[PDB]
Amino acid sequence: HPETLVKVKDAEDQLGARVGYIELDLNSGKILESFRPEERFPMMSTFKVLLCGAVLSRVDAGQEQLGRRIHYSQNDLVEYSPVTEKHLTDGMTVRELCSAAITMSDNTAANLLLTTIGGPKELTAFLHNMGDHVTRLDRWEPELNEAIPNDERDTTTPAAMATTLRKLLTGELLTLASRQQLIDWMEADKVAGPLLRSALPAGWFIADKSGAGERGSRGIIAALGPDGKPSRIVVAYTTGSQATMDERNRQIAEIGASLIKHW
Ligand SMILES: [Xe]
Ligand SMILES: [Xe]
Ligand SMILES: [Xe]
Repeated sequence: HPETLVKVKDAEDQLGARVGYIELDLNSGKILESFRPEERFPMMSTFKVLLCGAVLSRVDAGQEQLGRRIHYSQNDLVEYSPVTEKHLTDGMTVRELCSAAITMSDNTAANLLLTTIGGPKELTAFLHNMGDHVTRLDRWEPELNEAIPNDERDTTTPAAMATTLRKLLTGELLTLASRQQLIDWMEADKVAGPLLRSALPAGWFIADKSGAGERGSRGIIAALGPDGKPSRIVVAYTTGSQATMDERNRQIAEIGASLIKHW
């Protein structure tokens, strides 16, 4: 809706930075709203959903099992590992690692999962093979959050990310079981409280994944809808701002409010 696009424009002015935005109808795949749809933004932790999509694709092919247990060492633990730091002795299953990566944004969980698929290059190869020739992961946590201006590493475009997320959640790629699992993990996100969720009326469904990185990078991907069922995909990214986290949160929440208001 035009008023939502105005909020996005206002966010650009107030943050002093680019904002990319897409609204995508879940069923029809029609683009309902867009802004800088073909521009690149760092994915940050939003890549963790694509990562577990690749993992689930391997589970489908029998190349991976959700119950397989991975052990690791203190040396594997990078910054912000709230779940993995608690399981050096017992290890974690692949399912537990995806839950940690998506619901808590656990960085070590993401790196371990990357190792299972062969690293950033293979995540990118996975994306390429499902028809996203735009999105690219090049680095591991936490370096992938560097967000150097004009650097294309570890970036997506709002349009590429939106359509890929749609293909993962509803497309032909994953089995029904794996699509449900991916969405269930996203619905259980615990670290996107002040963003879109903050504008969400009671009874609405939301499954999401947020990200933040260097140089004012912030973003979120989401499938949401009223009446406990998703009906739309929303992607929003920003980078370049010197604004505090709180202001970036509030800008996304404000865009969120307009989306809901004019649903
Ligand atoms: Xe969904
Ligand atoms: Xe934003
Ligand atoms: Xe949003």
